Amino acid sequence: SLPRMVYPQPKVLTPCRKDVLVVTPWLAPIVWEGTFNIDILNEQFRLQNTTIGLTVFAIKKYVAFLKLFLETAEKHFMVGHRVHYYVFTDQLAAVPRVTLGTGRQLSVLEVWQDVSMRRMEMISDFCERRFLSEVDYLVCVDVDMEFRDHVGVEILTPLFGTLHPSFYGSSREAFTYERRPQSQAYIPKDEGDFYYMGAFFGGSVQEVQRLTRACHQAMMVDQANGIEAVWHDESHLNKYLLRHKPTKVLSPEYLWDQQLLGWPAVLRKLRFTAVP
Amino acid sequence: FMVSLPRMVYPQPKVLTPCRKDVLVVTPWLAPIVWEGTFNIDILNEQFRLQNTTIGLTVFAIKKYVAFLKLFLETAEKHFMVGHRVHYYVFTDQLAAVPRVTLGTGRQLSVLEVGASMRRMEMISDFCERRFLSEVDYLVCVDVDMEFRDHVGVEILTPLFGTLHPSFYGSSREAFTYERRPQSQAYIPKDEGDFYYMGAFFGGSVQEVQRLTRACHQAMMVDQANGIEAVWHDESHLNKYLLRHKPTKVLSPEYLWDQQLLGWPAVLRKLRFTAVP
Ligand SMILES: O=c1ccn([C@@H]2O[C@H](COP(=O)(O)OP(=O)(O)O)[C@@H](O)[C@H]2O)c(=O)[nH]1
Ligand SMILES: [Mn+2]
Repeated sequence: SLPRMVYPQPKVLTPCRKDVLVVTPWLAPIVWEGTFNIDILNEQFRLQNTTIGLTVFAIKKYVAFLKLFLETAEKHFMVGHRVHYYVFTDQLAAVPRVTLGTGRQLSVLEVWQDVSMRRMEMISDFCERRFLSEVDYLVCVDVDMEFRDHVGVEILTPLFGTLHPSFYGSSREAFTYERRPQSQAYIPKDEGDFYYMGAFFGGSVQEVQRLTRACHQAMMVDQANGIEAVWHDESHLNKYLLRHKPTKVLSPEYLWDQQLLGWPAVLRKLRFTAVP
Repeated sequence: FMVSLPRMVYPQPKVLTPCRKDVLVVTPWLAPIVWEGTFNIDILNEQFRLQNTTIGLTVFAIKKYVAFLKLFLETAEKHFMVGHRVHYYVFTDQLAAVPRVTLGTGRQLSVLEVGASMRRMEMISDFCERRFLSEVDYLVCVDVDMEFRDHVGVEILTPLFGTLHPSFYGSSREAFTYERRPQSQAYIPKDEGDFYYMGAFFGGSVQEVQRLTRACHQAMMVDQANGIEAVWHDESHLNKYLLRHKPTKVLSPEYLWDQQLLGWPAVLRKLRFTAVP
């Protein structure tokens, strides 16, 4: 039960965004600026005392991206809510000392085909080991990125994927799905909804555990059949979200590369961008 | 429940092509507003079939209102959840006056024998415990003096839903007929409110509905002890409940219409469930 709140009335005959699609054929919202009242969403999620887990892999040279990642996350990611950062790394001492706000904590987790399966294997394994006990939602991203604007509770849902910024306006036959029938990730040209990027996905811990476990099993079958998918775990992620439809989809606002694509008018905010 | 779909053939959705240009299709709290053109029913049907879902439909037909049953059931057989398992529940004082109707495969009807204001909320709540929790997955609760004219399907199913009143979908919150006296449990001040929902069409999961109808009943009880009656009875208490507990779906006026009073505007691409004249 929410309390008395003061906010503008939503008008039935005034569309929120006229230049984009805001809901999927399976009735999952597509998150664009102007589709959500953040204050109503903040209060709904505060009233459940929501904790958000955020995972990143920072191994080898990739430890150098952490300072800017964590500093910008403190400015922009789930501000006002409880956050638990999880850092998979081989270099404990290289993790930068970062001042974290109230309700925010960090755990370090000290850990070619092994490399390719690592991400899906390690998220799924740690779901049983730690995540189911410690957080309500899991958010998995790349570390070579920086927050520049709001990324909050509007993304939270049982299961989500994010549109690849290079393909959001492309037709299905042009998507770089795995196209060989001998692979478990196979998607023919008369199938497919969107091309989801492997750099940003999430959901409830249970649904993330299911997705990541499933992708790992399919990868192992591929290895057994002597085949390797064209874009590795990203191919398997797309095959998964085809058959198990996400309950939200995030716009390319949430994954951008300004060097490659600039700042078109269709993006009102550039929230989470690649570091060159 | 996240189900696993088979290979399916259908047109690709387009990110840069708006869904409807004329209507709001998603609430400020990211709940879909269900208009025609927002959903692909092929995909949704398979999702819900893979769950083996049973839908319960409640109607109250007490005294004279029993005359409305024949038309309601015949049209429901043609339009309500066709292809899925349905369990009709008829609350009536006259079991024998229930018309003989032929039901399709996976469709059944039980009569709930009850005696002749706070009635509907309490009785729905009570029979959740007695029958509904074991027998169905979803509960859909409607007025009997109605007919089905077009498709009403799994697109409405969600943990909690309300339907926009046909008279108020284009009104400002000040014009909504909420209970306005602070003394009532149903009280809503002029600067509050998202929509005005009609008491003739609501539902959701059995657990969420059991909770809604339970809370509304005890809220009416408190009012009764203060010697007050809400302006629109159970509908007033329903609106108070849905302002503070946001629905996970909102059904458009397509799902509750009155053509005699309101005609047929352009923004309505279908009339699915309509009042009897
Ligand atoms: O004597 C009555 C009074 C009403 N009802 C039920 O209560 C609902 C609401 O009553 P009504 O339709 O008269 O209210 P309205 O929305 O038309 O103002 C009806 O649809 C019936 O299902 C009934 O069965 N018998
Ligand atoms: Mn009625």
